[PDB]
Amino acid sequence: NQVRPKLPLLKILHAAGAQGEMFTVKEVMHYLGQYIMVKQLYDQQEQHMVYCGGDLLGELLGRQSFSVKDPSPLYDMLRKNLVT
Amino acid sequence: TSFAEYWNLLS
Repeated sequence: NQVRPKLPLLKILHAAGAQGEMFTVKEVMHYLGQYIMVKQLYDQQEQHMVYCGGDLLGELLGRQSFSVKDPSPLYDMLRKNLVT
Repeated sequence: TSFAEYWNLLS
């Protein structure tokens, strides 16, 4: 199945090279990872830590940081930002 | 483990 990201999420995905308005969840996840790399948001020493507080992504997550080892803040943002 | 590698855990 395919989902429709809301505007600020779609702006993030497009910034990471995505095209179009609909995506599989797998590709949303791909482009969110791409975004974090492109924007250099991960900690250089502890690379599971994403420091997103200064970025639109952090605004959208409602958080300054998250760990890739506990993605619950992503699932939350996704539930709020995907029109199914 | 690099960020890109960690991100591959997410499924």
